[PDB]
Order: sequence, then structure tokens, then C-alpha cells
Amino acid sequence: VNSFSGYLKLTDNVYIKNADIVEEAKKVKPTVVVNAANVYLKHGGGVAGALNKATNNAMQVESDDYIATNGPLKVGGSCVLSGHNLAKHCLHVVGPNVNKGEDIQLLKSAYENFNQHEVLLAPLLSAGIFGADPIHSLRVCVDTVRTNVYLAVFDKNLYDKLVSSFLE
Ligand SMILES: CCNC(=O)c1cc2c(N[C@H](c3ccc4c(c3)OCCO4)C(C)C)ncnc2[nH]1
Repeated sequence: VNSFSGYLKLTDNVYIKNADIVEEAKKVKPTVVVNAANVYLKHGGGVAGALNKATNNAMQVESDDYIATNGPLKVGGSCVLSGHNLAKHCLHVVGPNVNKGEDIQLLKSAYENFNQHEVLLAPLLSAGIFGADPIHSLRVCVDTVRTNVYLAVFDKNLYDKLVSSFLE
């Protein structure tokens, strides 16, 4: 149903909210929820652990069967699988982990995957323990994504910093 509410409009197609992506998925019932994935789809930590626990591990069982046959994704790549109880589909997107020395330039490729979908609920890619500068990730999002993206950032201090910086 894509019933998004309470978002700050940053550009004609990018929106942001201080919210838990799991609670947004339950309220909004989106066509697509984006997971902040890693290449072998191990859904621990961060957004991935939160989404997988909210599916009672159904996402991890489906992801393990996908990886057994298809092997890992690449950094910057993505994979559509079921959204289970949270969405129609989950778009698993791998941003670079700069705290592990991955290439920050591939963050543009990671966001480009969003352009195959008319509307998405998503986290801020490569943030948290992946180490990218959040202000930089929001700029790459705004400059790359053309479809309608609703960003849920579950940290009030980070959200207030991003909004203040974007409005400069
Ligand atoms: C109570 C259950 N819910 C949650 O624990 C939860 C965590 C959430 C989150 N985390 C951000 C993040 C964004 C990209 C990430 C990442 C972490 O980890 C590493 C890979 O990339 C963080 C910067 C605030 N963003 C949005 N909704 C979230 N919900």
C-alpha cells in the first residue's frame, strides 16, 4: 500500500524520517524494503539483523538457499528476494564497508540499484559500522536515485545532523 507518513521532503524524490525501518515497514506495507546487506547475505547486525529478526528468521533461511546455488553478491550489487511479512519484495543492496577498506566510490553503484523500483523504503547505505560519512551517503543518494525513496534513519542525533547539513 506504500502509505508513507511523517517524512521531511528533501528533494522532489527523496524523503527522510527519524524512524526504525522495521516499524516503518509494518506501518507502510511497502512494495520494496531495502536491506543494508553484505555479499554472503549474513543478516546479523545493523539493519539486516533487525529485518531478519522481524521475519522470525524467514529472510535468513531464504537467503542461505539463494547463496548456496548462486554464490555471493559483489559490492555495489543487489538481489531481489521475498519481503516476507515486511514488504512484497526485499532489495538486498551491498554498500562498501569502508571500515574494512572497501572502495567508497562503489556507493554510487549501490544506490543506482534503487532506480529499477518506482518507490522504496530504505536505510542510509554504508552508515553505522560500515563507516561511510553519513552526509556523503545522503548526497550520493540524492545525486543518483531518480525514483521515490523514503529513508528511515534510526538515530535522532544522526538524523538531525543530516538534515541540518543538507539544508545548508
Ligand atoms: C529495534 C530494531 N531496529 C533496528 O535495530 C534498526 C537499526 C536501523 C538503522 N540503522 C542504521 C544503519 C544503516 C546502514 C547500515 C547499518 C546501520 O549497519 C551496517 C550496514 O549499513 C544506523 C546508521 C542508524 N537504520 C534504520 N532503521 C533501523 N532499525
